[PDB]
This record gives sequence, C-alpha cells and structure tokens, in this order.
Amino acid sequence: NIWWQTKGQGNVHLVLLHGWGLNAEVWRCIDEELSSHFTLHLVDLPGFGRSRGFGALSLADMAEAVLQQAPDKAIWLGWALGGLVASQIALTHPERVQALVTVASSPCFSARDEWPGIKPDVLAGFQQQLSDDFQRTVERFLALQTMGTETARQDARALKKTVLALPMPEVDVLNGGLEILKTVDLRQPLQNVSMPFLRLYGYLDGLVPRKVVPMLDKLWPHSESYIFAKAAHAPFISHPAEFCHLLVALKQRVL
Amino acid sequence: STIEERVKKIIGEQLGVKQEEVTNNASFVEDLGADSLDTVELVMALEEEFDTEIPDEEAEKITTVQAAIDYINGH
Ligand SMILES: *OP(=O)(O)OCC(C)(C)[C@H](O)C(=O)NCCC(=O)NCCSC(=O)CCCCCC(=O)OC
Repeated sequence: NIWWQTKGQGNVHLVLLHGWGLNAEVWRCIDEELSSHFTLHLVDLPGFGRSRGFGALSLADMAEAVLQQAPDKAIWLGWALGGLVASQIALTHPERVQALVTVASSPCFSARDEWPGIKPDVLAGFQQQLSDDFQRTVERFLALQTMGTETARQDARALKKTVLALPMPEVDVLNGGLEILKTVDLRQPLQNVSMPFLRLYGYLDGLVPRKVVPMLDKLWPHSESYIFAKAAHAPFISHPAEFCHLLVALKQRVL
Repeated sequence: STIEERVKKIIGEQLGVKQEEVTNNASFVEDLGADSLDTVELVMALEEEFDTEIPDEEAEKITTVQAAIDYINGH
C-alpha cells in the first residue's frame, strides 16, 4: 500500500511529494512550520520509503496509486520527480487540485533540441553506475543535489539522513523512476492546466537547468515562477524560511 | 589504527584506490582523478570518521592526502 501521513492545523490542505531516491522524511526540515499554516499530507511514492507494494510504474500508474487515498481537495506540491506526479494529477484530475506547485522540477527532465535538460548519455551512465555500485552512486547523487551552495555539506548530510531513515528502495523501483524522468515530456499538455500553477527553482540546480525558466514562463504564460538565487536542487532544505514564506503567500491566492 | 591509516582508508574507499597503494603526496584531482563531487564526498567522510567539522576555508586547502593528515592531526 501507499504510506500517508496527515498532520497540522491549517485550513488549506497541502500534499507534499518527494523526489527520486528519497521519501517523505525529506520534509522534516520544514514540516513543523508548514503544519502551522496547512493541513499537510505527506506521501512515500509507490516503491519508495514505506510504500512497498510496488515495482516499476508508469507515471500514469504512479499518480493513480498516489491518488487513491489522497485528500478530496488540496494544493499539490511535487519536488523533482514528485513534480511530474503532481503535474500528472493536475492534468488528469484537475478537480482534486486547488493549485499545482513544482519545486526543482522540469516537465521534461532529459535534454532535447533547443531544450535544456539532462543529457541522455549522462542519464544512461547514471542508471548504469546505479546497477553497478548502487551506494557510491546514490551518495554521489545526494552531493550532486547540494553542490555549489553555501550549505552544500550539511544539506547533503540532511539528505543522507533521510536515506538512512528507512531501508533503500529496490533497484527495479529506482530504475523505473529513471525511466519516467528519461521519457516523460509534459511541456505541451501543461499549457492547459487552469488552476494556479507555481513553479519554484534553484538558480544553481544542475538537474534542472535554470535556462528552462524563461522558456516555461513563455510556454505557460498563465503560470508563475520563482528562482531561489543561492539554492540548488533542494531549495526547501537550503532556504526553509523563504520557501515556507512563498507557500504561505500562495495559500492566500487560493483563498 | 593511526590517523594516517584512517585518512588513507577514507581516501581509498572514496576514490576507489586500494589503500596500500595510496601515497602521502597524492593529489586528489591530479593523481587520483577526483572531480568536485568526489572532493565534497571526501571532505564529508573525513569529518564523519574524525567526528569534526571542517570550515569551507580549511576544506578548500585539503587538496592532497598529506594535507588531510595534517589538518586532522592538529585537531
Ligand atoms: O565538482 P566538479 O568538478 O564541478 O564536477 C561537476 C561534475 C563533473 C560532477 C558535473 O556537475 C557533472 O558531471 N554533471 C553531470 C551530472 C548530472 O547532471 N547527472 C545527472 C544524472 S541523472 C540523475 O542524477 C538522476 C535524476 C535526478 C533525479 C530527479 C529527482 O526526482 O530528484 C531527486
């Protein structure tokens, strides 16, 4: 089944979806603060964390599984891979989503023509080392997420602790997640999302090149973006107070 | 199990070198092929093993095995 936790006092509901390789424990740096303004719903994505019933899934199947015990209505916040899951749900079940928020996430993670992203051979190399030396790889991935920031090392430590908090996911689940990132491309369909759509980014994020932000501003003129100047892939870890401040302001626009 | 041996074990584990082969003068980048990611991992591992915190200013200086031994010992 899918692990869900509800907490907090707020009048507006907020689902938090984590990124690849991690679990809902990554949110503990901000969940007390957020829980004072929202009713939080934290999820381990299918196959990850304590959501064990699952193997590799399509984005579509992952999203449907997550939707099963989601709240009736909520703001959906997805970080990185979770951002695709949030986006998928906003698209297919717009009535369940009061607002869509993505963080350090792209509608199309892999590079294409005129489209910045992760180079396919880079991704393939990664998927490979993963099959080979799984840790040294998961652990390098965590450092990759925080590189170049003033708090690089303690933030990597905080991410490592999340990983340590629970047994690691099976390699077929990890693999399946890379397949999603490799292949999914939501650029065109997301032009049609009608609910408020807030996109957050780290200026220093190597996994989602900042260059996509102006391009998405254009492609999704109805969406809004904010860049954290000194953040990489995990801006809520490196800049918790600024991050919570933005979500609180979003709440007021949802009424 | 001395400081030197412990430092060398961490370098050897981190970069993939058999630690009997690791030289005191070894350059992380030049000699060992470490990139900016490897060096972050490397510093984090030293802090862990030795239960200390290395400010970005010392960390930036630790470019060889010997520098790692030196810093760790005087603390
Ligand atoms: O330290 P340095 O000398 O500057 O070295 C920088 C390196 C050489 C590491 C440089 O940044 C580099 O090689 N970059 C390419 C690394 C890269 O972009 N790898 C992508 C691998 S695919 C991957 O990491 C998994 C996908 C991301 C997960 C998505 C998610 O949901 O987030 C948690």
